[PDB]
Amino acid sequence: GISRDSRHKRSATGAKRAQFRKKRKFELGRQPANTKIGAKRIHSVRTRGGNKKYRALRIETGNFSWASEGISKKTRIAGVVYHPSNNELVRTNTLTKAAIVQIDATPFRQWFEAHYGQTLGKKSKNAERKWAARAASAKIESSVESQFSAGRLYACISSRPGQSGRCDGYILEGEELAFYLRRLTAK
Amino acid sequence: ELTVQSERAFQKQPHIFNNPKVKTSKRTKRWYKNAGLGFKTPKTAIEGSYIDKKCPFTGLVSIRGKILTGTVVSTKMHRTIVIRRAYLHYIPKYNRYEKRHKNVPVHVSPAFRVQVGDIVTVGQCRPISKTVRFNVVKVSAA
Amino acid sequence: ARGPKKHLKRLAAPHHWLLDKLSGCYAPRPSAGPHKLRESLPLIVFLRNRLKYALNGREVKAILMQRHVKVDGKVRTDTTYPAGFMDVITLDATNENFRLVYDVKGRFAVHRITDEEASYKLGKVKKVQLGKKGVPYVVTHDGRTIRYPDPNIKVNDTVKIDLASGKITDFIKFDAGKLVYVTGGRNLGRIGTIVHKERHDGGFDLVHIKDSLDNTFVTRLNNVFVIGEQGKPYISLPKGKGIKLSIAEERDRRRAQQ
RNA sequence: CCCGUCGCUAGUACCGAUUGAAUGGCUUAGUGAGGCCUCAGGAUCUGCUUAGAGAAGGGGGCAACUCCAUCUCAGAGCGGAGAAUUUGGACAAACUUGGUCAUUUAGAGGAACUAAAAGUCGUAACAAGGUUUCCGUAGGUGAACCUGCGGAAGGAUCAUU
RNA sequence: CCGGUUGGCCGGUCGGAUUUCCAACGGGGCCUUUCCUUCUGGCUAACCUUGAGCUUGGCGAACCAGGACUUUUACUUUGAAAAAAUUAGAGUGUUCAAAGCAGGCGUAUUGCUCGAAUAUAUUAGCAUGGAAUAAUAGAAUAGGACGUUUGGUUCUAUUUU
RNA sequence: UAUCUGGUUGAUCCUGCCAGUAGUCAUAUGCUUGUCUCAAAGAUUAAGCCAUGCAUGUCUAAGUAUAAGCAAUUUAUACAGUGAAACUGCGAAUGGCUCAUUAAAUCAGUUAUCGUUUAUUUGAUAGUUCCUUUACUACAUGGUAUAACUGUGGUAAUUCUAGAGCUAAUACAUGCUUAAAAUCUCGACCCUUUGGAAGAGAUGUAUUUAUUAGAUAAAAAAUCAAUGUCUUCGGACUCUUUGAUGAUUCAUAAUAACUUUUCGAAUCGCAUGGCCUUGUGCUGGCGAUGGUUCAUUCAAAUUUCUGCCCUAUCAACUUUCGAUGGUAGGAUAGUGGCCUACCAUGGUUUCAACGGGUAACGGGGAAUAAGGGUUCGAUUCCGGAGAGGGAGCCUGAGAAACG
Ligand SMILES: [Mg+2]
Ligand SMILES: [Mg+2]
Ligand SMILES: [Mg+2]
Ligand SMILES: [Mg+2]
Ligand SMILES: [Mg+2]
Ligand SMILES: [Mg+2]
Ligand SMILES: [Mg+2]
Ligand SMILES: [Mg+2]
Ligand SMILES: [Mg+2]
Ligand SMILES: [Mg+2]
Ligand SMILES: [Mg+2]
Ligand SMILES: [Mg+2]
Ligand SMILES: [Mg+2]
Ligand SMILES: [Mg+2]
Ligand SMILES: [Mg+2]
Ligand SMILES: [Mg+2]
Ligand SMILES: [Mg+2]
Ligand SMILES: [Mg+2]
Ligand SMILES: [Mg+2]
Ligand SMILES: [Mg+2]
Repeated sequence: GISRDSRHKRSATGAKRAQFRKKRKFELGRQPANTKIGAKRIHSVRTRGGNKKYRALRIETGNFSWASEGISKKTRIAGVVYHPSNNELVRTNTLTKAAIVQIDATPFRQWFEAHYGQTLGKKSKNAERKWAARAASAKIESSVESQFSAGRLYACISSRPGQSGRCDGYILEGEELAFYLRRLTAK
Repeated sequence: ELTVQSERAFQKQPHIFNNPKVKTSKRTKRWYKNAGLGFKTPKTAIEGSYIDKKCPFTGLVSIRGKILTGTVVSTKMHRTIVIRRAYLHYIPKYNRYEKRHKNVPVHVSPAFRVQVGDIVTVGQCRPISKTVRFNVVKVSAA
Repeated sequence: ARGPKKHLKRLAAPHHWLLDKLSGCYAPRPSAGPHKLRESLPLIVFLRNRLKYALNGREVKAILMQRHVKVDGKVRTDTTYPAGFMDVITLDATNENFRLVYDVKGRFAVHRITDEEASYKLGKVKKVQLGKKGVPYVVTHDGRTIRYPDPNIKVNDTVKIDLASGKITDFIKFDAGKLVYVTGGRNLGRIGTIVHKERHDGGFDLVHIKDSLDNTFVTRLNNVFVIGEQGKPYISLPKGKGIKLSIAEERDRRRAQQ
């Protein structure tokens, strides 16, 4: 079908190769996943040596990591806002790796309350001791906390959904957030 | 060397995370390694800001296999040069030799600056591109 | 093409088996085992062509199925089981014990050993690493994995393996003045003491080696097997003791005894 | 010293006007089977949630009223597996209409060359071959060839202090 | 100066070899202006030592290890890693031979035993010795080599307080 | 085994070819043909076409047996011997054949995977699952089928099979039973600074993502910010841990979550002991098959360097439809224009690119040679390719498979 070989291309000198061999199976290629959003639907692919591979079609939630905070929560995905390879993936809401998405951000604000006791945006003694002891770490950044006021965080997909089935990511932070923010707010 | 951030994606080294909470000197974590085989890692790799995924020093490639030497005859690609290896081929009937040559496309890191006429030594890596399998490890002529 | 090969033509078999070029199109292809199929000896060619205890492969199978032969203490009723270097072979009828060691001509010898010596074997460590849950292991040259080894054991050393348990009795390090066995290459079968080793970062470390008649040679580090200190070896060496007399001295020695 | 035109026989290649049919690699536009991935689809099969209604047997009546019931009617459900069929996609055999080139045939006619041939007309070359021969170039002529211009000696002159 | 091979030597047993020996060929050590680079340790190699002639206290390859500075080739020597069969070739009376890799020897009843060598195999890659022959580089608007200097910028970073 | 000889002339010496001469794991053909050993054999033309038959099946003490099969018992009223069918499991990807295609392709020698898949073999290796965790239950052992079989049939015909009635598993789906400790996280409450807890929850392995460690050339002092189980509370502060490689973000470990939730034995044969408060109590041998991960072996897929016949009456070729590179993604077992999106304008060539031709599979090798060479290699071994031509795929560890 889709072949993954180099014998069908021209040489570096530019000559046309002759057909040495029929298409072998160990050099095959398969159609893309084009993972949409909503109503999770994972198919299986049997691959070389047994060794199952999970095509996610139409994934709904994901596990997203806050790297400066060292946690990760299972959060719902709102939609893709940027893709460095293609704008039609942003339009059609496809989820690949390196896609800039919006996520729900409510588990992160629940963890931030339960861990630090200050609310983002705008009772027991043990919790008071814990929240006082980890003080001067409850001042995260301006950009992320303004997103927390708006209830949608910017994340980047670090997983490959067509291969593992999962759509994992990390929250955008720092200079990478500023770069993609200039990309997004660019007219 | 006028911007780093030219592409549509954010150029960064993978799994090298700079914590936004802390504030120190030594502005960013930069990963670098020594490529081995007695090749010295250049200071422009250690102190620079370029990203260059296919670099033998800061990037994710490893040098193993042949070490070759050629002369640069083309620099017109981006981060890629063509070297020319000249050799003599012996013909046993006439009991003498003839001049032959091959052209090798090699990857060049932004730590190195080559022009046409420089002699370079290159190290074999995994396939970089359709034709490139070698990577510049030391430029030591002009 | 299309998958693994299961046959082995004669004239493609390893030359040190000494299988004659007539009497059949095929040779016994060694099955997958602890040794590489080139540096191995199947039990069919050991029982039939070297010990002459059988006349057919059918008789070798008849010997094997009554569990007579056992190799490294395990029974192994397989016709083409690869017996390799330093394996012990026990024939309990006749109470015989062999060790596969090379003669200096480069072929496997019929080296009869005693019953105390059949209780162990030497192995050259091929890699030391940390397995799962941080447990270290070594891998010997016949693929035995031994957990919790001594921390001093690095690669290219020899460990003495117990063969009732899989435990390590002692070990010989790698430096100058060590008695080695050459297993591989042109000098296969020779025994000499190591004089020095050449670093050669990037591939194929060489080692220089001189026998008891002060003849030096050099070998890759892949083909060297340390067997002890100079004087005593840790095993019994076969007849000849790895000396490599030249052909002139060999016909002179043959005209002595003739 | 047996050949320049013309002539006979045999053979070998070439040019063929010929709008003749047959192959094949590509190539232009239009279709495009099959499986595979995918969007649906839902013949059927099945598992559990109610228990209203319909023949016999216990705890109060030892006389309508409360639990199991052999089985259906089914609605107040959740599924799961799933066949035909079907949407898009990539892969793509093939098909129809051209158009190029690499290959054959027929072919009015030419157009030569070779061999063999007791032919026809002359005598160009070999002797200063009876106008020295040969070269390049141009014109002319039944045929060899002739003539102009420049050259050569392989000339018939190694030569006139 | 010193050992290395072939000799040579009382022909020592009547064609075997103890070297005080002549000779030829082939290496190594040192000096002669001769840098043919050496930053850290154990170990000291030669070694200062040394006992009345086996003693307690000097130079790192003499043995390695660690890092640091490296003009670049062609050529040639040695070696490793190069599949058997086939080629050349050693042993062996297949009855000879082409072959084959067998076989031989005993009290032939308990048996014993030698073999299955070796060489060639380019060009390329690899390790090594040589450094003649051919190339290549270097100090010239010094930006040169040195350097116990006399300093200043600037970068790590240990053990420690 | 470093050799020539006949033919131009009336004769001569040369140039020069023709002719002879010897061989051929070079074929064919003619004539002739007693013996022994040894032996090629539909390559060339047509990788043209095929009547017929065979060439791939397989059982052990050890997966399933109520054959309405055959046997003889005497252990055994659940089975137990031999054994058709059938299910399950493996194998059918090896071997054998041929040489059409193919000219930097295959191939050969030499590298690499620090760039990946690997049934099997061999060696290691899994107290964590009572998923809401006082029973919601089966763990001295849980649920369905369905084949063979029995019976009723269709079609001219095939290794076609339909409806009905049975019944198994090492099939298919499902599911529990074992030590502890230690460490984290929440914390009722005693309390408040010096703060303590009782309790509950979580911690196997696999999947995915983020983060952390995985160090290291050799010695002393200064206020300081908190000091550190005991402190002469200014301590001696060592003894505080760190494997490999030339080289890694490597091996391995840790933290936070993820999972549509992988695996973590409801299996079989012989032997039948040990100890008892004697229950069909507890306990226990040698195997067989399966199983996660690592290593090994048999492999595979890519890959580095150099090397190929004739032709310039082939001098420029490649590049909207990938040509050369860059960045992201996708796909793959994995690397890579392998493909897509965007970007740049590259890449090869007289040292012969690109085209054309090959009566071209490559190599080990063969024949003939004084030395150097020339010609051949379809064909006993190694590698490749193909199964009338193309293309597509299922199953499986492995096929773009042609019995
Ligand atoms: Mg076998
Ligand atoms: Mg006439
Ligand atoms: Mg005239
Ligand atoms: Mg005349
Ligand atoms: Mg005249
Ligand atoms: Mg004249
Ligand atoms: Mg003449
Ligand atoms: Mg004559
Ligand atoms: Mg001739
Ligand atoms: Mg085959
Ligand atoms: Mg195992
Ligand atoms: Mg990529
Ligand atoms: Mg790219
Ligand atoms: Mg062909
Ligand atoms: Mg042919
Ligand atoms: Mg073959
Ligand atoms: Mg095939
Ligand atoms: Mg056919
Ligand atoms: Mg096919
Ligand atoms: Mg067939």
